[PDB]
Amino acid sequence: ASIKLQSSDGEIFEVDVEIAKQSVTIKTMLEDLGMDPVPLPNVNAAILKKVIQWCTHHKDDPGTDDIPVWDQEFLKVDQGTLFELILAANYLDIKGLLDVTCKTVANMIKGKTPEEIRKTFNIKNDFTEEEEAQVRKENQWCEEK
Amino acid sequence: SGRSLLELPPELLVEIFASLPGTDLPSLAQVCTKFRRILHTDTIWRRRCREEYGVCENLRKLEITGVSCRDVYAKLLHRYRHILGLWQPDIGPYGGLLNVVVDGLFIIGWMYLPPHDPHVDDPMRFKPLFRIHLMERKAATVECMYGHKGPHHGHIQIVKKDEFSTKCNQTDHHRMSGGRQEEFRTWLREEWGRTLEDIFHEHMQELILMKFIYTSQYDNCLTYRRIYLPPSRPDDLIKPGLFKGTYGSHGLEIVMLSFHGRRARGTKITGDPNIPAGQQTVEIDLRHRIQLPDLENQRNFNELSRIVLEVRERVRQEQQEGQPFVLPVGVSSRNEDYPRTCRMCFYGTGLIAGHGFTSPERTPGVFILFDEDRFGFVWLELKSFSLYSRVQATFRNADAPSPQAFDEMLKNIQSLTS
Ligand SMILES: [Zn+2]
Repeated sequence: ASIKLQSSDGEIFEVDVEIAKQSVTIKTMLEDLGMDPVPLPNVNAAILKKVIQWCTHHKDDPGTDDIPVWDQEFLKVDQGTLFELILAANYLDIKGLLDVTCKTVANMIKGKTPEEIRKTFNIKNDFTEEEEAQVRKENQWCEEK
Repeated sequence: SGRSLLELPPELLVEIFASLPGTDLPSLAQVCTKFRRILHTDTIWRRRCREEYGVCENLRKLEITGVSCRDVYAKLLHRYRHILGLWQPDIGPYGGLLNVVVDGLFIIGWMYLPPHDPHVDDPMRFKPLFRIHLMERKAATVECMYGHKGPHHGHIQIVKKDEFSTKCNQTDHHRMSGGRQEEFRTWLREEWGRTLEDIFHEHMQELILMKFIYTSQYDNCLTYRRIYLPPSRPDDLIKPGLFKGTYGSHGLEIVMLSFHGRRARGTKITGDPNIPAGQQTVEIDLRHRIQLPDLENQRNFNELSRIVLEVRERVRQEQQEGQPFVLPVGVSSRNEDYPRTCRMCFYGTGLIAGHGFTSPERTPGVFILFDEDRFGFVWLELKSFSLYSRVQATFRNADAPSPQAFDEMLKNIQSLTS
């Protein structure tokens, strides 16, 4: 019923087998490679925690395309944490969490102009004067009506 | 700690971008160097074409023709998104049906004509009127496909929301070496498959001739107004859509059945000069069922009339405050192959008018349900029967956005022919 997980930075977590195995990566490390404890060198402890909350909420699961409220609430965190979750969810292979963290980023892009997108995510405009002219032209077609 | 979007591996970013509306991709492309570069990944646009426009492009076709799905979305799909759907041409009283549709690297304006009179169960004939073709490096071309001497130059103009027009730039192709006599026989052959004669009836002979001349005046420079298929409902319903119906000498017309409370509407999609395209041809009073007597009373014309005017009567008082079937003697039917069992009958009224849609009025009659996709209307005051049968084709992009929107579309196409 319980196995040990190890954070990138040393903290150990006793987690239920069946919760832990929602992460296909861990399940491989536990069954195929026989690890116990499972070192996760890419996931820090604060992130592991949240990922254990999520998987635990989601332990029983028979979805749709519209983010459940409970998960919306789980994701009321700052950008940097949201991207650490995406990366953690990619590394651990937890499809549900990846999906829900990515839809969430996507809704933050839905309908924004290039300007608003750069401010939302602090991305520097790294185009040269020519390139930028060039991208504009390549994408005029979108303001067609 | 403080990660940004810009640090995610390309593969994750593609996942996320491939999930967004195509119309958000071009903003993402202008945000930065990395996004422009990533957004050259065709998989993303191949998904955008599938999910938004229904089209699964072939990869091998893409390679041969040098076209990409980024191109398709931008230069075909989005460029022309507003002419997609189901349409009715504005051709005086006669209407028509165009379904404008995506196939591969084409958009195709398909015209659907009715089968030959009186074979209401035969399928719709269908031919392209125009196409729009994307090729590598180029803007999509517009070509007219009418009539016999191959694809040739055309134009399209998107007027609004719900109207567009085609022009043909080179009609020399609609002509035929014999001349306009021959245009007329091929035309007669495809719409009637009868002899320049056979019928004799000068009247249908005349109607056919005038229609030929009136429509062929639109060479093929037409305006199309948007129309929708009717909303499905479970209870208040027994199966809407488009039917093909016998309209005597005018031949077969296309009629859209739709449900509106405990009342069904028959709406003309094609029409004639008595009652034009876009008008209510029929109305079924779905709470005034009429009982089918044995078969030798069914045969009795006057019994049937007494019974139908007695319901007309009671209806007029309120708006103040399978089993064997046979037509009655004296009631004609162009078909004769109308079913001999039916489920139910109901009171209804047809719209009639003299030529030019002059002085229209509702006459009583009785609606007859045979099968799921087969019904009829006995026209009392004309002693005449109409057999309707379901158009079996299937139509892309044809759904009303909403119910009130369908009831608005009906109102617009009725008014253009008022
Ligand atoms: Zn032409």
